[PDB]
Amino acid sequence: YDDDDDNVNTEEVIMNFSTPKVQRFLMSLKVSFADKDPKDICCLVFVER
RNA sequence: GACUUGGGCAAUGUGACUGCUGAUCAGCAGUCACAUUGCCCAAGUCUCUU
Repeated sequence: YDDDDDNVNTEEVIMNFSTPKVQRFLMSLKVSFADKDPKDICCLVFVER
């Protein structure tokens, strides 16, 4: 209820309802693919389960 | 003991694709008969001609 912009709400909860692992993961995403060519980027995410 | 991956054996189905039969419909072709009025040649009968 501090902010009502659903974009800002989603970003805030993704930033603060999440472990530092996911925070750093998404930060690597944003610093890697901020505004690059969508055709240029082609990446894999490997997880356990 | 969780976690992950892969494979195999099952059954219960679905989605379609062709093959055959029948029916329906659209789509083309080859004809044939035959009234009507015309045209050009062949041979006939007759007026006239003679």
